[PDB]
Amino acid sequence: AASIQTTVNTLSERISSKLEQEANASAQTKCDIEIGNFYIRQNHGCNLTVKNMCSADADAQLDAVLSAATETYSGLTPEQKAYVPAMFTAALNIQTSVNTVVRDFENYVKQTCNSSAVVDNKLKIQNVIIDECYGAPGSPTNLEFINTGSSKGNCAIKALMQLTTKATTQIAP
Amino acid sequence: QVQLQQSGAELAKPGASVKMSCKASGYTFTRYWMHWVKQRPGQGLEWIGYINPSTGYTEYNQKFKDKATLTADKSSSTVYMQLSSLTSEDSAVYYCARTTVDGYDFAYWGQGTLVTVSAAKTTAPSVYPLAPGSAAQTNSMVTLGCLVKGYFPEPVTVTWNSGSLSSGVHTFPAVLQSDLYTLSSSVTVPSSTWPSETVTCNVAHPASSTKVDKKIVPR
Amino acid sequence: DMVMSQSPSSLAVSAGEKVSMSCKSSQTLLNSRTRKNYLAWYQQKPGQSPKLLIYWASTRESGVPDRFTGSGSGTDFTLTISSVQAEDLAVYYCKQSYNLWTFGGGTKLEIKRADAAPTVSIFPPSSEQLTSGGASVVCFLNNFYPKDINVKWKIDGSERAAGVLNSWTDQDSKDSTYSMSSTLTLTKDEYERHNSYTCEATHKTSTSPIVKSFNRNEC
Repeated sequence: AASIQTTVNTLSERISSKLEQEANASAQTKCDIEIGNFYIRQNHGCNLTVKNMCSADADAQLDAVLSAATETYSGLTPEQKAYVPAMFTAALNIQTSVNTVVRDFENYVKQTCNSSAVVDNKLKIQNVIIDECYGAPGSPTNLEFINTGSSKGNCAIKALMQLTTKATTQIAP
Repeated sequence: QVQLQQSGAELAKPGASVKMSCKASGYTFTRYWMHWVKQRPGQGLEWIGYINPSTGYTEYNQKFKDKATLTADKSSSTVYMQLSSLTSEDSAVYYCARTTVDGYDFAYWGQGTLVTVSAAKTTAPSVYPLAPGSAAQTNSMVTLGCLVKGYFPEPVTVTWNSGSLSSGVHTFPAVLQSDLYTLSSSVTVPSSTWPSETVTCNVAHPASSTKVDKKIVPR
Repeated sequence: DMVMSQSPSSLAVSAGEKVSMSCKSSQTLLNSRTRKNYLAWYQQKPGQSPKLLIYWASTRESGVPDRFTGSGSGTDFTLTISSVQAEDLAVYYCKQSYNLWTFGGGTKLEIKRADAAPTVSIFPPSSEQLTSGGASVVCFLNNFYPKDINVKWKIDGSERAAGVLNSWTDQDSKDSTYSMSSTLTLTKDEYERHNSYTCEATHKTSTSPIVKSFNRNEC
C-alpha cells in the first residue's frame, strides 16, 4: 500500500540522521562527489530528488547507512518482512531467510562498496541510475538520493535504493 | 591537542624530486580533509591541492596537476606530498592544513617544510662569538653577538641558552652571497648579568648535521 | 578562472587607529539559497604559519579578539581591525572556498611609530675566525625607525665599499622598530695591515652620524 512510502521516508530520515550523528555529516559540508544525472530507466511514477549530507569519513558513512537500513527493516512487521527476500533476489541475485537478510546485505555492501571499481573512482560528478520504479495512480512515489559525499558512501545508498524501488513493484497491481 | 608535524627541510638537485610528510595527531585522522599550500620567500600563499585521508580522493590546482601528488597512510595517520621535476621555481615552504568540520577552511597548520632546489652543495657554517671592544667602562647593559658564516641550504636555528634567554634578541635574516648564507644574532643584557652570567649561543644546521654551542667569553 | 584581488598591497597605521582592507573576487562567492559567502581571512605574522581569523565572510574563529571584523558579500569583502596593536603586524590574506580555493595577494600591515635612532655596537674579529684565516667586523644597529639607515665603513679613515653584507630584521612585534646588521669581511692579512675600524650610521634622526671604532692594538 502507501506504507511503502512511509518506510522509504523513515529510512531517508534515519539515514540523513545517523550520517549527521555517526559521521559529522551536514547539509553544509563540502562534497567530494556530487550527483549528476539521477534517473530511472523504467519510471512508472516516481519523483526523484537528491539531498546532500556530505562528510569526509567514508567508513563512518557506510556504517551509518547500513545501520539505518537495519533499524528500518527491523521496524517492519513479520508479515511485511517476508516480502523482502524476494526484493533482494530481484535486485541483487542473493538468497536469504527473513533473518539472514540483514547480514547478507551487509556482506554484499561491504564487498561491493570496497571494490577497486568503487573506491578508486576519482570522478567528481557521478550519475545515479536505477532501472525500475512504480507509483500508484493517485499518488506518485517520492524517492530521495542522499549524497554521502563519497564514491564508497553513495555505493551503499545506491544499493539501498535498488532494493527500495523493487518494493514499489508490489503496490502497483 | 591537535597537532601536525611536518618533515624537515630539504635540498634537492634541479630535475630531481622530493617527498614531504605531515604527521597528524589529536583528532580522528579520517574525519577531516588535508590541504597543502605553497609560499615562495617573500610572497603570498598559494593553494596546491587537497586529499581525503579516508578515501584517498584528491583534487589539485590546475597549475600543480603535474608537479604535486598527495597520498595518505591511515595506519600511520600521516599525509605525504611529493614534488617532481624540481626547478628553482619550486623553492619555497610547503604547509599542510587540516580543515574545519565542513571542510572548507583551514583550521590547523603545520610548521611548514622548506625545500631548496639547487645544484649547490651542502656546507657546514662556522659559528664565531662576538664580544665587546675592550673599554668595558661604558654605561649600563651590554650587547653581544654570534656570527654564523658560510653555510647552505638556508635552514638554521639560533637560540640563546637553549631558549631560556629570549628577551632583547634579534636574529638577522640570512643573506646569500656566492652560494653561501651568512646570518648573525644580537642579544642585550644588564651590565651586571655579564660576564657574571654565562651567555651561550646554540646554533643548529640540520642540512649538514652541524650542531654547535658557543659560550661568549670577554676580550 | 577565479581571481582574488586584495587592496591595498600594504598600509601603515599607528597603534590605536582603525584600518580596513579590501578583497574582491572575479566571481560571486555567495550562495543565493543558503545566503552563505564562501570566503575567509587568514593572518600570517612574520616567521609564522598562517592563522584562520574569519570564516564564512563574517564569522570570527574561536579565540579571535572582537576588534577584527569580517564584512561584505557577493564579490566585495572587507576586513577591519577596530584598534590595531603592535602584535597585529602581519600580512593578511583572503581566501575563497566557493569554486576550489584561492588566496589573494595579501595586504601587509605595517605599524607607524615614533622616530628613533639606532643603538650602534662594533665587534672585532673572533679569535677563532682569525686563526681560521679570516676576519669579519660586525656592526649592529639596534632598534631604530624609520627603516632607512646608511651604514658606512672606514678603515683608518678610508671608506671601504666592497666586502659588506647588510641585513634588516622584521619590524619588532613589541616596539615596532627595526634593527640591522652590517658585516665587513676581510682576510686576516688585510685586517692586520690596518689599525682603525669604523662604522658610520646615518639616520634621519640626526645629521651627525653615529660612530663606533676600535683598534687592533687595544684587545
